[PDB]
Amino acid sequence: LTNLVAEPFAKLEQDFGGSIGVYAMDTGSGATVSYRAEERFPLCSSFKGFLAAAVLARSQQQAGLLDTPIRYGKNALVPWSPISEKYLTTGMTVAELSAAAVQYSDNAAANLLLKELGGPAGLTAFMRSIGDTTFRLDRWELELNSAIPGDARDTSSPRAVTESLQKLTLGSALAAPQRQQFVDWLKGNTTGNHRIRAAVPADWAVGDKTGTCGVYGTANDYAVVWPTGRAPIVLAVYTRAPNKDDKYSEAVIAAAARLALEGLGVNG
Repeated sequence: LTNLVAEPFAKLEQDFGGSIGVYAMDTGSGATVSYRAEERFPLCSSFKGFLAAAVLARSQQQAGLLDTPIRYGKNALVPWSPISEKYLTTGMTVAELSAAAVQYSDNAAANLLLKELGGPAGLTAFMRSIGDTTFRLDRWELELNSAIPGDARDTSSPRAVTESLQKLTLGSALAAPQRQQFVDWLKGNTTGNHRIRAAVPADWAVGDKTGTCGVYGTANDYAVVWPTGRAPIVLAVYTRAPNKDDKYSEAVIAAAARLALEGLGVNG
Protein backbone atom coordinates (compact mmCIF):
# COMPACT_ATOMS: atom_id res chain seq x y z
CA LEU A 1 0.00 0.00 0.00
CA THR A 2 3.03 2.28 -0.37
CA ASN A 3 3.13 4.62 -3.37
CA LEU A 4 0.16 3.04 -5.13
CA VAL A 5 0.20 6.21 -7.29
CA ALA A 6 3.49 7.83 -8.26
CA GLU A 7 3.87 11.60 -7.84
CA PRO A 8 6.51 14.00 -9.32
CA PHE A 9 8.50 14.61 -6.15
CA ALA A 10 11.80 14.37 -8.04
CA LYS A 11 10.89 17.22 -10.37
CA LEU A 12 9.75 19.29 -7.38
CA GLU A 13 13.01 18.88 -5.46
CA GLN A 14 15.08 19.47 -8.58
CA ASP A 15 13.26 22.76 -9.20
CA PHE A 16 13.87 23.60 -5.52
CA GLY A 17 17.57 22.74 -5.85
CA GLY A 18 17.75 20.30 -2.96
CA SER A 19 16.16 17.28 -1.36
CA ILE A 20 12.59 16.80 -0.18
CA GLY A 21 11.54 14.04 2.20
CA VAL A 22 7.88 13.09 2.57
CA TYR A 23 5.96 10.48 4.52
CA ALA A 24 2.18 10.53 4.65
CA MET A 25 -0.10 7.96 6.26
CA ASP A 26 -3.81 7.41 5.69
CA THR A 27 -4.78 6.16 9.14
CA GLY A 28 -7.92 4.49 7.80
CA SER A 29 -6.48 2.07 5.26
CA GLY A 30 -2.81 2.26 6.22
CA ALA A 31 -1.85 3.43 2.72
CA THR A 32 1.24 5.60 2.55
CA VAL A 33 3.13 7.99 0.31
CA SER A 34 6.88 7.88 0.79
CA TYR A 35 9.73 9.79 -0.85
CA ARG A 36 13.21 9.90 0.75
CA ALA A 37 11.25 9.00 3.87
CA GLU A 38 14.06 7.25 5.74
CA GLU A 39 16.73 9.90 5.11
CA ARG A 40 17.73 12.15 7.96
CA PHE A 41 16.82 15.84 7.84
CA PRO A 42 17.43 18.53 10.48
CA LEU A 43 14.54 18.99 12.89
CA CYS A 44 15.03 22.74 13.38
CA SER A 45 12.09 24.04 15.44
CA SER A 46 9.96 20.99 14.64
CA PHE A 47 11.36 19.29 17.76
CA LYS A 48 9.29 21.74 19.83
CA GLY A 49 6.09 19.82 19.09
CA PHE A 50 7.57 16.62 20.48
CA LEU A 51 8.96 18.65 23.40
CA ALA A 52 5.44 19.76 24.33
CA ALA A 53 4.22 16.16 24.04
CA ALA A 54 7.01 15.06 26.40
CA VAL A 55 5.93 17.72 28.90
CA LEU A 56 2.34 16.48 28.65
CA ALA A 57 3.52 12.91 29.22
CA ARG A 58 5.36 14.02 32.35
CA SER A 59 2.23 15.86 33.53
CA GLN A 60 0.41 12.52 33.71
CA GLN A 61 2.65 11.68 36.68
CA GLN A 62 2.99 15.26 38.00
CA ALA A 63 -0.52 16.67 38.33
CA GLY A 64 0.61 20.21 39.12
CA LEU A 65 3.27 20.47 36.42
CA LEU A 66 1.35 22.39 33.76
CA ASP A 67 0.22 25.05 36.26
CA THR A 68 3.72 25.58 37.69
CA PRO A 69 4.90 29.20 37.29
CA ILE A 70 8.36 29.59 35.76
CA ARG A 71 10.34 32.77 36.26
CA TYR A 72 13.34 33.46 34.03
CA GLY A 73 15.96 36.13 33.60
CA LYS A 74 16.89 38.19 30.59
CA ASN A 75 19.75 35.73 30.02
CA ALA A 76 17.13 33.09 29.12
CA LEU A 77 15.84 35.07 26.17
CA VAL A 78 16.99 33.65 22.86
CA PRO A 79 16.44 35.40 19.52
CA TRP A 80 12.88 34.71 18.32
CA SER A 81 11.09 34.44 21.64
CA PRO A 82 7.98 36.45 20.77
CA ILE A 83 5.81 35.29 23.67
CA SER A 84 8.28 34.82 26.51
CA GLU A 85 9.78 38.28 25.95
CA LYS A 86 6.38 39.77 26.85
CA TYR A 87 6.30 37.91 30.19
CA LEU A 88 9.95 38.36 31.19
CA THR A 89 8.91 40.52 34.13
CA THR A 90 6.13 38.17 35.27
CA GLY A 91 7.00 34.58 34.39
CA MET A 92 4.82 32.04 32.54
CA THR A 93 3.35 28.66 33.44
CA VAL A 94 4.70 25.39 32.04
CA ALA A 95 1.55 25.07 29.92
CA GLU A 96 1.98 28.60 28.58
CA LEU A 97 5.62 27.92 27.72
CA SER A 98 4.56 24.74 25.95
CA ALA A 99 1.90 26.54 23.94
CA ALA A 100 4.40 29.27 23.02
CA ALA A 101 6.99 26.73 21.91
CA VAL A 102 4.44 24.96 19.68
CA GLN A 103 2.40 27.89 18.38
CA TYR A 104 5.03 30.63 18.03
CA SER A 105 8.18 28.48 17.93
CA ASP A 106 9.34 30.45 20.97
CA ASN A 107 13.03 29.68 21.54
CA ALA A 108 13.38 30.78 25.16
CA ALA A 109 10.31 28.71 26.02
CA ALA A 110 11.79 25.70 24.26
CA ASN A 111 15.08 25.91 26.16
CA LEU A 112 13.29 26.33 29.50
CA LEU A 113 11.21 23.24 28.80
CA LEU A 114 14.23 21.26 27.62
CA LYS A 115 15.83 22.02 30.97
CA GLU A 116 12.73 20.66 32.72
CA LEU A 117 13.10 17.37 30.81
CA GLY A 118 16.83 16.89 31.37
CA GLY A 119 18.04 18.46 28.15
CA PRO A 120 18.32 17.05 24.62
CA ALA A 121 18.98 13.55 25.95
CA GLY A 122 15.80 13.72 28.04
CA LEU A 123 13.69 14.56 25.01
CA THR A 124 15.47 11.82 23.06
CA ALA A 125 14.65 9.40 25.87
CA PHE A 126 10.96 10.32 25.66
CA MET A 127 10.97 9.59 21.95
CA ARG A 128 12.63 6.22 22.60
CA SER A 129 9.91 5.45 25.14
CA ILE A 130 7.24 5.70 22.42
CA GLY A 131 9.25 3.45 20.09
CA ASP A 132 11.03 6.06 17.95
CA THR A 133 14.63 4.87 17.42
CA THR A 134 15.46 7.49 14.77
CA PHE A 135 14.90 10.84 16.49
CA ARG A 136 17.87 12.48 18.12
CA LEU A 137 18.18 15.85 19.77
CA ASP A 138 21.74 16.76 20.68
CA ARG A 139 21.91 20.53 21.18
CA TRP A 140 19.88 23.48 22.45
CA GLU A 141 18.47 26.54 20.70
CA LEU A 142 20.01 28.10 18.67
CA GLU A 143 23.00 25.79 18.06
CA LEU A 144 20.73 22.93 16.91
CA ASN A 145 19.92 24.86 13.71
CA SER A 146 23.33 24.44 12.01
CA ALA A 147 21.86 21.91 9.52
CA ILE A 148 25.34 20.80 8.41
CA PRO A 149 25.25 18.37 5.44
CA GLY A 150 25.82 14.83 6.66
CA ASP A 151 25.58 15.72 10.36
CA ALA A 152 23.11 13.44 12.13
CA ARG A 153 22.86 15.65 15.23
CA ASP A 154 19.40 17.12 15.80
CA THR A 155 17.77 15.12 13.00
CA SER A 156 15.08 12.59 12.35
CA SER A 157 13.44 11.07 9.28
CA PRO A 158 10.08 12.05 7.77
CA ARG A 159 8.85 8.53 8.41
CA ALA A 160 9.79 8.50 12.10
CA VAL A 161 8.33 11.98 12.57
CA THR A 162 5.01 10.86 11.07
CA GLU A 163 4.96 7.59 13.01
CA SER A 164 5.63 9.37 16.30
CA LEU A 165 3.16 12.14 15.54
CA GLN A 166 0.48 9.52 14.88
CA LYS A 167 1.20 7.77 18.19
CA LEU A 168 0.96 11.03 20.13
CA THR A 169 -2.08 12.65 18.44
CA LEU A 170 -4.19 9.61 17.48
CA GLY A 171 -2.69 6.58 19.22
CA SER A 172 -2.16 5.69 22.86
CA ALA A 173 1.21 7.28 23.66
CA LEU A 174 -0.53 10.01 25.71
CA ALA A 175 -3.55 9.68 27.95
CA ALA A 176 -6.73 11.01 26.37
CA PRO A 177 -6.83 14.48 28.03
CA GLN A 178 -3.16 15.10 27.25
CA ARG A 179 -3.62 13.81 23.69
CA GLN A 180 -6.38 16.32 23.05
CA GLN A 181 -4.30 19.11 24.62
CA PHE A 182 -1.44 18.28 22.26
CA VAL A 183 -3.82 18.29 19.29
CA ASP A 184 -5.27 21.61 20.43
CA TRP A 185 -1.82 23.21 20.67
CA LEU A 186 -0.97 22.00 17.15
CA LYS A 187 -4.32 23.27 15.83
CA GLY A 188 -3.51 26.68 17.29
CA ASN A 189 -0.14 26.98 15.58
CA THR A 190 0.40 30.40 13.99
CA THR A 191 3.60 29.80 11.98
CA GLY A 192 2.41 27.26 9.38
CA ASN A 193 -0.13 29.01 7.19
CA HIS A 194 2.05 28.80 4.07
CA ARG A 195 3.16 25.18 4.50
CA ILE A 196 1.01 22.02 4.85
CA ARG A 197 -2.01 24.17 5.75
CA ALA A 198 -1.82 25.87 2.33
CA ALA A 199 -2.54 22.45 0.80
CA VAL A 200 -5.45 21.66 3.17
CA PRO A 201 -8.99 22.89 2.39
CA ALA A 202 -10.31 25.48 4.83
CA ASP A 203 -13.20 23.21 5.94
CA TRP A 204 -10.85 20.50 7.31
CA ALA A 205 -9.28 20.56 10.76
CA VAL A 206 -5.49 20.57 10.91
CA GLY A 207 -2.69 20.98 13.41
CA ASP A 208 0.98 21.38 12.57
CA LYS A 209 4.45 22.29 13.76
CA THR A 210 6.99 24.03 11.50
CA GLY A 211 10.77 24.16 11.50
CA THR A 212 13.15 26.59 9.79
CA CYS A 213 16.92 26.35 10.35
CA GLY A 214 17.91 29.49 8.41
CA VAL A 215 20.69 27.76 6.40
CA TYR A 216 21.14 24.98 3.84
CA GLY A 217 17.64 25.42 2.42
CA THR A 218 16.44 23.53 5.47
CA ALA A 219 12.82 23.82 6.60
CA ASN A 220 9.96 21.49 7.36
CA ASP A 221 6.44 20.96 8.66
CA TYR A 222 4.47 18.06 10.07
CA ALA A 223 0.74 17.86 10.53
CA VAL A 224 -2.31 15.86 11.41
CA VAL A 225 -5.18 16.58 9.03
CA TRP A 226 -8.84 15.59 9.46
CA PRO A 227 -10.55 15.53 6.03
CA THR A 228 -14.28 15.41 6.53
CA GLY A 229 -15.94 12.04 6.15
CA ARG A 230 -12.79 9.89 6.33
CA ALA A 231 -9.97 8.94 8.67
CA PRO A 232 -7.23 11.44 9.50
CA ILE A 233 -3.96 11.76 7.60
CA VAL A 234 -0.59 12.23 9.29
CA LEU A 235 2.27 13.64 7.24
CA ALA A 236 5.73 15.15 7.39
CA VAL A 237 7.56 17.23 4.78
CA TYR A 238 11.26 18.03 5.30
CA THR A 239 13.70 19.84 3.02
CA ARG A 240 17.35 20.64 2.78
CA ALA A 241 19.82 21.79 0.13
CA PRO A 242 23.56 21.53 -0.45
CA ASN A 243 24.77 25.11 0.00
CA LYS A 244 24.80 27.07 3.24
CA ASP A 245 23.20 30.11 1.61
CA ASP A 246 20.46 28.15 -0.18
CA LYS A 247 17.05 29.56 0.73
CA TYR A 248 14.21 27.49 2.08
CA SER A 249 10.84 27.56 0.33
CA GLU A 250 7.44 27.41 2.01
CA ALA A 251 5.80 26.97 -1.40
CA VAL A 252 7.81 23.78 -2.00
CA ILE A 253 6.59 22.36 1.31
CA ALA A 254 2.97 23.18 0.41
CA ALA A 255 3.44 21.67 -3.05
CA ALA A 256 4.89 18.47 -1.58
CA ALA A 257 1.95 18.23 0.82
CA ARG A 258 -0.45 18.58 -2.13
CA LEU A 259 1.34 15.74 -3.94
CA ALA A 260 1.15 13.57 -0.82
CA LEU A 261 -2.60 14.09 -0.49
CA GLU A 262 -3.03 13.37 -4.20
CA GLY A 263 -0.96 10.21 -3.86
CA LEU A 264 -3.27 9.05 -1.06
CA GLY A 265 -6.38 9.72 -3.14
CA VAL A 266 -7.63 12.33 -0.68
CA ASN A 267 -9.68 14.80 -2.71
CA GLY A 268 -8.59 18.30 -1.70
